[PDB]
Amino acid sequence: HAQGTFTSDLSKQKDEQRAKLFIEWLAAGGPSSGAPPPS
Ligand SMILES: *C(=O)CC[C@H](NC(=O)CC[C@H](NC(=O)CCCCCCCCCCCCCCC)C(=O)O)C(=O)O
Repeated sequence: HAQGTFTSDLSKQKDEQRAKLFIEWLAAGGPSSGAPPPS
């Protein structure tokens, strides 16, 4: 539905930011960094 397009895009926008924070956390060390992951 119209929502299907938007909710999926809006989550893609957010999911992307969430994933990018996870990548920046992996770059920081991942479990090695010491900081919990963005979760
Ligand atoms: C971005 O585009 C918008 C996305 C947004 N969706 C969410 O925020 C979904 C979050 C939701 N989690 C929570 O809201 C946190 C609370 C979860 C509570 C779970 C309760 C489970 C048991 C309930 C039993 C009820 C029994 C009957 C009572 C009469 C999630 O993870 O989905 C949006 O706006 O859609």
